Amino acid sequence: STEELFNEYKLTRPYMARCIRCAVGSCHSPIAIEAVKSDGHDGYVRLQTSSQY
Amino acid sequence: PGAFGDIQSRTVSSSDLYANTNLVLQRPKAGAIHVPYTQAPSGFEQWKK
Repeated sequence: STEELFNEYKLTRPYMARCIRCAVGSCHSPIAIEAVKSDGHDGYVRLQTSSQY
Repeated sequence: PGAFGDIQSRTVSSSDLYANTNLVLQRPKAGAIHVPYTQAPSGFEQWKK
């Protein structure tokens, strides 16, 4: 499992980005969503965000 | 734009890409850091529809 994350995390530093809705108006959110892909079949979506997992 | 073949690649692993999607850039909102743009919706997904 640790072989998959030499670079995708260890040098990456999640950022804070503009969000249009943060429960009050516009926003600079830590979980800003960059893309939502839903081209699969059974409701599975891949979501790119400013957070890291 | 907005039709099948709006973007084309010679091979699935090829390094070339012809793109024609009517991409245009809009002015950023006041006091905001982002790149607004307007495009014709994907021709592949419309073709699948």
